[PDB]
Amino acid sequence: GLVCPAETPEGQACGLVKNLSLLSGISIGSPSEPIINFLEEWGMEPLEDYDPAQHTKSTRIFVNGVWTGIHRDPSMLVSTMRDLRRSGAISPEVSIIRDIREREFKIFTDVGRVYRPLFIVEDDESKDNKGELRITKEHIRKIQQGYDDDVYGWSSLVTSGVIEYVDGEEEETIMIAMTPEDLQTRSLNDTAKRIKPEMSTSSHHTFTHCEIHPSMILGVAASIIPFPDHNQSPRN
Amino acid sequence: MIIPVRCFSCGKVVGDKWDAYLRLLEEGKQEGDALDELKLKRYCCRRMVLTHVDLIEKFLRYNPLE
Amino acid sequence: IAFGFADRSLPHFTKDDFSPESKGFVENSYLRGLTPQEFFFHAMAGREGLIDTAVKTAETGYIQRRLVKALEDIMVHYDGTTRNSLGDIIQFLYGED
Amino acid sequence: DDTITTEDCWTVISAFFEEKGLVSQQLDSFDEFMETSIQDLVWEEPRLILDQPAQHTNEKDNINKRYEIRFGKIYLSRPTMTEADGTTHAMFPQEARLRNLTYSSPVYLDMEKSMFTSIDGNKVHIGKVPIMLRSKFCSLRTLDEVDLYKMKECPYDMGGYFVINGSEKVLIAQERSAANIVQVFKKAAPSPISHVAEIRSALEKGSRLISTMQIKLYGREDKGTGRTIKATLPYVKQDIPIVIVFRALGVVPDGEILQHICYDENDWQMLEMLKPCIEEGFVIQDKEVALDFIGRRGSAALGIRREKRIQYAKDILQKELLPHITQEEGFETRKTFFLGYMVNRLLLCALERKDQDDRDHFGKKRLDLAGPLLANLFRILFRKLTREIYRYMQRCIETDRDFNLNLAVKSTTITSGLKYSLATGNWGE
Amino acid sequence: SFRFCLECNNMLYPKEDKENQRLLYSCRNCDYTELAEDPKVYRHELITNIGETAGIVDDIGQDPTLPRSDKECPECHSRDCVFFQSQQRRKDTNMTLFYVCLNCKKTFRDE
Amino acid sequence: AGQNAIVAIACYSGYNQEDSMIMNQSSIDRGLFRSLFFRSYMDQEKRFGISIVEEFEKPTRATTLRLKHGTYEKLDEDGLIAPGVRVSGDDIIIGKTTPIPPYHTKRDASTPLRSTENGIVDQVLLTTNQEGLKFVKVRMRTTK
Amino acid sequence: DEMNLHVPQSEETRAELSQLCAVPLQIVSPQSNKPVMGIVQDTLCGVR
Amino acid sequence: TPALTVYLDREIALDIEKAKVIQSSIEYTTLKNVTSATEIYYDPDPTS
RNA sequence: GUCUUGGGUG
Ligand SMILES: [Zn+2]
Ligand SMILES: [Zn+2]
Ligand SMILES: [Zn+2]
Repeated sequence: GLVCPAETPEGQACGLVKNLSLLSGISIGSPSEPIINFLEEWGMEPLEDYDPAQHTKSTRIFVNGVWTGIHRDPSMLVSTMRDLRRSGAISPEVSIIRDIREREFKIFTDVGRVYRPLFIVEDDESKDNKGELRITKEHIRKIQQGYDDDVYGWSSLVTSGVIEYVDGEEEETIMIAMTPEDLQTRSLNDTAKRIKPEMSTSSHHTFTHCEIHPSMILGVAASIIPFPDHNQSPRN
Repeated sequence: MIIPVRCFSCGKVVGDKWDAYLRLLEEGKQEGDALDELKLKRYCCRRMVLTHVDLIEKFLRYNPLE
Repeated sequence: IAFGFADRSLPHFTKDDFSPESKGFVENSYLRGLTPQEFFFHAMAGREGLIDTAVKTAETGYIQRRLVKALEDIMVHYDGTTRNSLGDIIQFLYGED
Repeated sequence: DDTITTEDCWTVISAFFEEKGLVSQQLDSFDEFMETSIQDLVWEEPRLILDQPAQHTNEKDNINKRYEIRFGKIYLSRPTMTEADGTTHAMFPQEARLRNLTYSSPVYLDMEKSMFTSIDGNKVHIGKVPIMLRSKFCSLRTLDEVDLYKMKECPYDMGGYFVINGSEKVLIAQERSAANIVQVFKKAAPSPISHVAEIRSALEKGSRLISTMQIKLYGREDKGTGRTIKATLPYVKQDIPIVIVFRALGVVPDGEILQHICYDENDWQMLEMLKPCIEEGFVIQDKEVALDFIGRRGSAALGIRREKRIQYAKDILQKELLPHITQEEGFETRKTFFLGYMVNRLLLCALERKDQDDRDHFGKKRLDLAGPLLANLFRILFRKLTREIYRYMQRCIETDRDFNLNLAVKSTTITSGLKYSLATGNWGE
Repeated sequence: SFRFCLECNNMLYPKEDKENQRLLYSCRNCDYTELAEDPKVYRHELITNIGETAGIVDDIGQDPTLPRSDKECPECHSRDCVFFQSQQRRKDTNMTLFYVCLNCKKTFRDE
Repeated sequence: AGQNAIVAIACYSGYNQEDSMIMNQSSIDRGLFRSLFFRSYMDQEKRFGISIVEEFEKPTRATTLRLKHGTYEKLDEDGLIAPGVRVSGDDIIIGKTTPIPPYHTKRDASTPLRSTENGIVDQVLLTTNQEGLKFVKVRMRTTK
Repeated sequence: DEMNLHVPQSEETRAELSQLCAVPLQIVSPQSNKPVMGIVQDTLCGVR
Repeated sequence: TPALTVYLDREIALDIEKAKVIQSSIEYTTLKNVTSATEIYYDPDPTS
């Protein structure tokens, strides 16, 4: 999703010179003061109040690679940070990366991170809207109209919490549905259409994101190719 | 750029049909029906008119230099 | 296909999934078309091939240059022997036949 | 509500491209550069100072005399053209392209010269910065499609490039490993060192490298009997044991060093791997002696006495040691805690309890576009310029005259440097 | 598990009370010498298992990437448990699994 | 950046083997895959001193030396060829003289056409450079 | 692909080329004592 | 990858138990290869 | 007419 899997020079630059995917974007950098303020408000404890004799369960919080404190309960902190980012209070290009085995919470506001947009599957396990896209036909109606019914473009989608940006590090922690149909298991038998993979090992999927369209992983030059999924990759 | 006079493959004259084709497309006829009415029956002649991109309109917007 | 992400090949799989689809088995044919995951894995494999072709040719050319410089002065002489430029015998009869 | 179809997805994607286009990263990077970066680089080192107190064949009369200039705001004007007559007028990319000109804006820097004498200045033109076409400072930003046609510009042309001597130049994004992240690497068979935690440090302001600091694990598997861990401070030639730097930073009792290292006393393998360090650094018991031990290696001049060898080593431990943490004094505990975290990551990789870090992971990499690249080059060239200003105020002030500073700045340094780098590609002086 | 000093806050090292033949612990800084409980003085291991069950937190149920199994919880007969393999990372380690119930948070196994 | 050709896949006569390919001559005659080519040559006058400079001018043989082996008969009186004139290889399109430092006191610095290319002059531009000295750009055109 | 052509400038080098380097003389190779030129591409398919 | 190919005597070369005994004789084991965990105990009196 | 840099081809 970040760099084109097919566009690369032949020879000595092979693999070293890369080409951005169509929906790729580069972060501009952002001030870390609001991040620190939100962390301090919601309950982060400092390292001048740190005592590893007691803090055997605390999760350490990194901001731009700087360890700035610890928290008793990363769950509500990540929930609140993600809601703030999806409401516009935090810059949409800011990484919010929880690590669970390592008991860490890493927030990045670095410049130069590559990121890509995804649909947001409603994953809060408390409403009938769970396990489905938050984007609906009202949003598409607004996008075609060009205004809300009391300019409606891409940024309004991003700030309404139906699309968010993820860099490579945040992508580690998310569960991306490949197509909007993959969000629900079908009950077919088409000898012509390609077999969408079985995916039988996992009892219940908890998707957090969906690709807008899988063809967006390609770049400018690979996008001209017709039916590139019917070719061996060196030809692409 | 501008509609070619002949069909590349066979040589039928298609240069006199671009304006009629545009007028047919204005009044709602879909592309296949318009190409049928202009009596373009071979798919070579048809793709001559269906795939033309008229760039002279874009070139004409830059002021005459004399 | 290695676990390039943490415990998975791609972020569309779950952790510690060793099934053929997770680790780079392409079930379709070229006629049927590859899935995006299979497309990416096949791209990784083709990239490995391209890297090999681009990178091994220098070692191979160096090897052939060294072999040529080592064996360049060796000639069959009118008495049948195989000698170098110093006149030293390498084989008393060429190919032993 | 109904099911989102593929066509709905293409409507969303069309919204994305309607807003952003295809070269928005170049344009946004350059707009950030011209809005904030130049001013921040000018205020990075914002003052020059000359001084002379006394004893210049006078009548024992001594006066402290400081000559000083403070750089102020940056003024950014539209690209202009100056003819050999001296006439001026607006410059557009097509004219710059036809006559092999460079399409650049003038940069002015307010300078306010001050002097202090104790007995015991206009918009200086500092250079021309090339402008990225179709950015907020280009003269093609405010036009509509009609005027664009009248200015000989193609509406499909998206910008994102520079015009240097009438040649279109594009800045290729540079890929680099991230900053302020700990990475732990395996090592090779004929190497006593087995595991190395490497961190590069940089500041949130400027985003420039400052210092680098590895923490190696000496001792191979079954060979190299001493499995100690030794730091590598910048500006010192030989590698210091870890307990030495924990003592130098202000935690002497070995229990506290271990606790900064050990979050869980119950764990035993890591504590069993920590003893040889404690033993190889058992000699020291206070901060001064350890910090001298660091000082005795600082690669500085020979023979500094203890009291200021200590100052040199303390300066190294304060600045150039984890500047991202902080570069001010009185906050050593945070650096000690980061050292403990780094040692733990080292040991986790060494005890096979966690896999070694992935070099090729794309989340641990950054892309440097026009913004940061021009920031680096401009910082270099402007420190050149300020050094010229100092070298000039050394001479001219001797004359004891008032000077207007418009002959003190050789504006051609930044202009020639930017033009040379963008025209050749060689990123540097 | 080595202790630390009750006075000097450094670490105590082993020693011998040659006039009583009892293993003391000697401070290398101070003169304090306390009685010990365990006469063991050293250990070394090659077949270790530390890191078997340690890779679990309270909110591990909140991880949405862990695969969910239908194994019965031995504790509360709960038909929903997330599972994962041994968090030890050696080359020769098993592929045997661990099972965490979302009801009691008790970890269990299929053995 | 292409054209929809009608393609047959056949071992027709053996001239399309090993990534060769047979093309219709009649379709070529009707304009298939036909393209225009534009090459632009540049030149200007330098200042070697106070009153020592180069000049765009048709170089007469008497006052000049080391004249190129091409023909100079296409330049106007200003040392510049006019748009609309066919040009072959080795023909001079920008006449220039460099003065001899201390009659017959000039060396030439003329710009010929590339020895391989034919074509027709399209657009002879004339302006002044950054330093106010005369500047010339000559764009050639051809069809491939 | 592109290939280079060298023209011998005397009768001795002409004779050397025609009597040592000529294509018919290189049909069998000493590398694997087998031919190096075979019927290929369309003539092979067509003869089958 | 250094490697030997150890051909066995024919009487051994047909029987599998004898070949496995020769394998045991040829293979290298150190005290490391059969040791689990070493302690150090203070035992003041040898007879107790 | 020379040296470096960059983009490529088999
Ligand atoms: Zn036709
Ligand atoms: Zn003690
Ligand atoms: Zn249970």
